[PDB]
Amino acid sequence: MLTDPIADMLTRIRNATRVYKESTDVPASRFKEEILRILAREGFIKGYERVDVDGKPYLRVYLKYGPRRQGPDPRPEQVIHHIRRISKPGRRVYVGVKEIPRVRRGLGIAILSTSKGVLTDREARKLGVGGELICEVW
Amino acid sequence: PKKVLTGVVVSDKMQKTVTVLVERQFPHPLYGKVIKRSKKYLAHDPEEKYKLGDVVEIIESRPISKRKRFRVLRLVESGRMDLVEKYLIRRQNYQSLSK
Amino acid sequence: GRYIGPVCRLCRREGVKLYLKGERCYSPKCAMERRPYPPGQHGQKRARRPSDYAVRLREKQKLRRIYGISERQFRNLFEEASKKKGVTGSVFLGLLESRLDNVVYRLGFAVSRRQARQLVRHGHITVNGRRVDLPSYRVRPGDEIAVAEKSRNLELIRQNLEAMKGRKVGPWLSLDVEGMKGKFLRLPDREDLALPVNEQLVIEFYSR
Amino acid sequence: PTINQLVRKGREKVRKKSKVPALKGAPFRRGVCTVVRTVTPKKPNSALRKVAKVRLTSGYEVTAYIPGEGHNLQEHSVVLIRGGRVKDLPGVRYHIVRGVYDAAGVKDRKKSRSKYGTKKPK
Amino acid sequence: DFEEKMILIRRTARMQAGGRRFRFGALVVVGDRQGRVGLGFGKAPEVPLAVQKAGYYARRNMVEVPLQNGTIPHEIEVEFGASKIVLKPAAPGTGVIAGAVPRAILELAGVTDILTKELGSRNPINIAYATMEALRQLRTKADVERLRKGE
RNA sequence: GGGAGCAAACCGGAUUAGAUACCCGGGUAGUCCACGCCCUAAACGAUGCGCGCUAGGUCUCUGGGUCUCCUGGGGGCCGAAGCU
RNA sequence: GUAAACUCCUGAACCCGGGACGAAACCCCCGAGGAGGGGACUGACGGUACCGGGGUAAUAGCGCCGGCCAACUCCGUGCCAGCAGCCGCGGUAAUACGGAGGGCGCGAGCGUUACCCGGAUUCACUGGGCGUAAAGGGCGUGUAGGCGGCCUGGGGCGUCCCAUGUG
Ligand SMILES: [Mg+2]
Ligand SMILES: [Mg+2]
Ligand SMILES: [Mg+2]
Ligand SMILES: [Mg+2]
Ligand SMILES: [Mg+2]
Ligand SMILES: [Mg+2]
Ligand SMILES: [Mg+2]
Ligand SMILES: [Mg+2]
Ligand SMILES: [Mg+2]
Ligand SMILES: [Mg+2]
Ligand SMILES: [Mg+2]
Ligand SMILES: [Mg+2]
Ligand SMILES: [Mg+2]
Ligand SMILES: [Mg+2]
Ligand SMILES: [Mg+2]
Ligand SMILES: [Mg+2]
Ligand SMILES: [Mg+2]
Ligand SMILES: [Mg+2]
Ligand SMILES: [Mg+2]
Ligand SMILES: [Mg+2]
Ligand SMILES: [Mg+2]
Ligand SMILES: [Mg+2]
Ligand SMILES: [Mg+2]
Ligand SMILES: [Mg+2]
Ligand SMILES: [Mg+2]
Ligand SMILES: [Mg+2]
Ligand SMILES: [Mg+2]
Ligand SMILES: [Mg+2]
Ligand SMILES: [Mg+2]
Ligand SMILES: [Mg+2]
Ligand SMILES: [Mg+2]
Ligand SMILES: [Mg+2]
Ligand SMILES: [Mg+2]
Ligand SMILES: [Mg+2]
Ligand SMILES: [Mg+2]
Ligand SMILES: [Mg+2]
Ligand SMILES: [Mg+2]
Ligand SMILES: [Mg+2]
Ligand SMILES: [Mg+2]
Ligand SMILES: [Mg+2]
Ligand SMILES: [Mg+2]
Ligand SMILES: [Mg+2]
Ligand SMILES: [Mg+2]
Ligand SMILES: [Mg+2]
Ligand SMILES: [Mg+2]
Ligand SMILES: [Mg+2]
Ligand SMILES: [Mg+2]
Ligand SMILES: [Mg+2]
Ligand SMILES: [Mg+2]
Ligand SMILES: [Mg+2]
Ligand SMILES: [Mg+2]
Ligand SMILES: [Mg+2]
Ligand SMILES: [Mg+2]
Ligand SMILES: [Mg+2]
Ligand SMILES: [Mg+2]
Ligand SMILES: [Mg+2]
Ligand SMILES: [Mg+2]
Ligand SMILES: [Mg+2]
Ligand SMILES: [Mg+2]
Ligand SMILES: [Mg+2]
Ligand SMILES: [Mg+2]
Ligand SMILES: [Mg+2]
Ligand SMILES: [Mg+2]
Ligand SMILES: [Mg+2]
Ligand SMILES: [Mg+2]
Ligand SMILES: [Mg+2]
Ligand SMILES: [Mg+2]
Ligand SMILES: [Mg+2]
Ligand SMILES: [Mg+2]
Ligand SMILES: [Mg+2]
Ligand SMILES: [Mg+2]
Ligand SMILES: [Mg+2]
Ligand SMILES: [Mg+2]
Ligand SMILES: [Mg+2]
Ligand SMILES: [Mg+2]
Ligand SMILES: [Mg+2]
Ligand SMILES: [Mg+2]
Ligand SMILES: [Mg+2]
Ligand SMILES: [Mg+2]
Ligand SMILES: [Mg+2]
Ligand SMILES: [Mg+2]
Ligand SMILES: [Mg+2]
Ligand SMILES: [Zn+2]
Repeated sequence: MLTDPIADMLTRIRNATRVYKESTDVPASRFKEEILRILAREGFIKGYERVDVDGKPYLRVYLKYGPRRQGPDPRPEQVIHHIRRISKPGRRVYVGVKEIPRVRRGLGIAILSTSKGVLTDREARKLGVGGELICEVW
Repeated sequence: PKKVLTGVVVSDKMQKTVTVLVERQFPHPLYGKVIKRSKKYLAHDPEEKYKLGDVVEIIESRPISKRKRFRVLRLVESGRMDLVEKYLIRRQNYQSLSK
Repeated sequence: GRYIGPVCRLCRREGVKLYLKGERCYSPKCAMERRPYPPGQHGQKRARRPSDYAVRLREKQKLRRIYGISERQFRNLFEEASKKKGVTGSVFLGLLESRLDNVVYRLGFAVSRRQARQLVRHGHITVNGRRVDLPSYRVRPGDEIAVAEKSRNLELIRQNLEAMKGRKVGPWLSLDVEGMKGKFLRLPDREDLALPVNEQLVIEFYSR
Repeated sequence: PTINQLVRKGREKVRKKSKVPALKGAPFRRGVCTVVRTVTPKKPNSALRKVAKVRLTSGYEVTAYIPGEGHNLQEHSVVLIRGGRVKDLPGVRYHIVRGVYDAAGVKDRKKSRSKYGTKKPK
Repeated sequence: DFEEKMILIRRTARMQAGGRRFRFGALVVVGDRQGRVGLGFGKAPEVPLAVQKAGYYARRNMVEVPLQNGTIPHEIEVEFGASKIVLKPAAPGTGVIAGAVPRAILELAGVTDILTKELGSRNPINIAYATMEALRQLRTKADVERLRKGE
């Protein structure tokens, strides 16, 4: 049945990028997209587009990565260092404005659904609002 | 303003009185997760109108009796025995405890 | 009370010329130029590898000893330094330097910060005309640290002025030996003081 | 433990017990000697330790160590009980306070006089 | 050229008929006090020698550190398997609030204002390795938008 | 109820300083059946259940597809990344 | 150990003189007993604070000194005497007992006992774990409760924002 589709995708992404996949799919969701479009517009992923796998609608997320590395283990640095679901289904997380998370001294993003829409930490404080802290990435 | 809340009637036995069960949601003050608790109020029904399974609004009101400090503001719907189910079965289980 | 006990024994602890005497400390010794080693029968044996504690400790030992101040009044200032919004490290020192018993020393009316305290408690000083005998007095900017009227004619007062003649004085300060007064201009910046202590260690030590 | 579990069962508090039932949480307690005597210590050591059993105002009855060399406690010496286990002797939960009541101070001692009720000698 | 300060010097020991023979560990930190920093554990049948070895092994393994006014680009949590350490940026006038081991690192690293804490284990040798691995993953704004550029 | 073999307890032989044991000769509940209780265990993978995600190589069981291979569901071993 | 002695300087204490702020209103006259104005009495602390004058170098104590924890030597002692918060020290060579010399840390205080929070991230929401370290229920069926896929629409409880009362 899969409990939380959201943290699932963030995991698909995570498990994928640790092996340096070109891109990996994920079930279709209007709300799931906003997370991606924001994740791309902020430059964590190259982008995405709907697909179809045996009738099943999906969303191909094209992964971004750093350059090769010198010395032992030429492991290319990661773009998405750390994605992590915050507001979990078993324990909702709703935040006002005057305490919205500040991820890694600005060097990080922090998504959060809101009464206006899916916005980031900085973009949310723009309009000055708050809502379910979807997750943090950096 | 006179406090008001809705709840399911779940007792028609008393004369000119009914029992309303009302839920309220609120986050755990240390564990966040939103949680639900409930309470039963004794509503004054002078017209013996409202019956079992009714969802109704009640209002903080003049003390009618020892436990009655509310009145049935207005009905909301009839078919709601599904809730009366969960409440009764809850009381069913108590049997399977005390030894 | 101050270290009423021997003074030159303290310098011999950090292996540093702690200036706290006067004429003598510029002679051939703050007691130093003949005994560059710690007191006691030991000391002049192979010194011990000081622990992180040993150091950070004794760094704080200097800064305090330098102003001949009590641990009580001392840490009260450091803590207060922590309260006000700014670089606690340096801020401390400025507050530490705003001491009246110390301003009179910086203004050179007094040979040492100790002689300065005596002159001060003895009321020989005054701020903005009004008399003051509280060596702890927090000296405000624009305050006139003048020598008391009946005090001017004293010999010891003159001699310390006969040495402050021409020779410059703190950049945050103005002498005026003619009027025998002075002036607290502004709270010193880090550099304007040249204390032998790294103020960062002193903060560290205040965490235990 | 899932958050729901925490919402239910909840995390248990700690709660600790008092190594010293001097009772009333009193910092001290007057008592009266009843058996002053010497006792051998535990495993790794050996020496004849000077202890004294004492009936408290608390209706109790307890052994208490007597610190320092030599003393003057008899079968009825009233004396102030301090509290502080002696690791060497089994069942000793309290030190006796030198310098108070029939608890005479330590003679001749010059260092650490405070901890043994010794006056400043000329 | 750089700077030297040993973290610890232990005397391990192996068994063998007739008796036990020893050795000596030596963990040393090195840095220019401005950006260059390196740590090296060295072990030799003799102390001075072992310290010396730690010297070489130290000056060997190095790492540039993105200081910034004296603090750090951003707080980080790094679990070196068993031990865990957390560094956090701090406004000037603070100081080096850290344990002994991670202090000698950051101090000989130009760093001056930083908050730390050790969790999980607390074994020096491991807290050490944990601190190095910690510093490595520090990324500057330039470092960030460089990768996040993708151009 | 049934009881061939085996076999705690029990008896004898031997061993040993002793030998309520290991070995040997005997031997009764029990082991089996019907019905009713008991409800424990190293009831061990010492690994709660479900769902998705993250290289492969090889052995084996079982099913489908014209089949030196592809496609499901089990039982193993070695091992990416990773975890420890 | 510049420590003292010694030379010089200043002058807590003690003495002399002056000496309050705290107190303007009730009250009295003009005007109306009003608004406005003017006038008078009242101080327990207190001969106190503070001011001016004269004026003597004039109490230091406690904890610690093996590691943590930092400040070392001599002697006496000999698993005795004793220390002790933990690890431990002493069985005739103790920087761990006691005294001394010296030293460190505080200073009119210094230590001790008790109790609370800390450290303890050691009940872990922040922020912990369960193959062998303590920890998966012997296995199932299922009640309440907890949780829940993709698209559209209504309501707007949770959630978010503004304003205001309250705090
Ligand atoms: Mg997670
Ligand atoms: Mg009634
Ligand atoms: Mg009635
Ligand atoms: Mg019963
Ligand atoms: Mg003193
Ligand atoms: Mg600021
Ligand atoms: Mg208990
Ligand atoms: Mg004690
Ligand atoms: Mg008394
Ligand atoms: Mg006395
Ligand atoms: Mg790893
Ligand atoms: Mg039979
Ligand atoms: Mg039978
Ligand atoms: Mg047989
Ligand atoms: Mg047999
Ligand atoms: Mg028989
Ligand atoms: Mg026998
Ligand atoms: Mg037998
Ligand atoms: Mg027999
Ligand atoms: Mg028998
Ligand atoms: Mg037999
Ligand atoms: Mg045998
Ligand atoms: Mg038989
Ligand atoms: Mg039986
Ligand atoms: Mg049978
Ligand atoms: Mg059978
Ligand atoms: Mg049968
Ligand atoms: Mg039965
Ligand atoms: Mg059974
Ligand atoms: Mg098994
Ligand atoms: Mg399993
Ligand atoms: Mg098939
Ligand atoms: Mg073939
Ligand atoms: Mg297949
Ligand atoms: Mg099978
Ligand atoms: Mg398989
Ligand atoms: Mg002198
Ligand atoms: Mg002296
Ligand atoms: Mg003279
Ligand atoms: Mg005079
Ligand atoms: Mg008079
Ligand atoms: Mg008056
Ligand atoms: Mg008056
Ligand atoms: Mg008045
Ligand atoms: Mg009139
Ligand atoms: Mg007027
Ligand atoms: Mg008057
Ligand atoms: Mg008058
Ligand atoms: Mg008067
Ligand atoms: Mg009075
Ligand atoms: Mg006078
Ligand atoms: Mg005179
Ligand atoms: Mg005088
Ligand atoms: Mg004198
Ligand atoms: Mg004194
Ligand atoms: Mg004292
Ligand atoms: Mg102490
Ligand atoms: Mg000692
Ligand atoms: Mg001798
Ligand atoms: Mg001697
Ligand atoms: Mg002698
Ligand atoms: Mg003994
Ligand atoms: Mg002692
Ligand atoms: Mg021994
Ligand atoms: Mg000796
Ligand atoms: Mg000791
Ligand atoms: Mg003596
Ligand atoms: Mg001494
Ligand atoms: Mg002190
Ligand atoms: Mg104390
Ligand atoms: Mg206590
Ligand atoms: Mg505690
Ligand atoms: Mg624990
Ligand atoms: Mg505990
Ligand atoms: Mg237990
Ligand atoms: Mg176990
Ligand atoms: Mg199991
Ligand atoms: Mg189960
Ligand atoms: Mg069971
Ligand atoms: Mg809707
Ligand atoms: Mg709300
Ligand atoms: Mg408000
Ligand atoms: Zn000197």
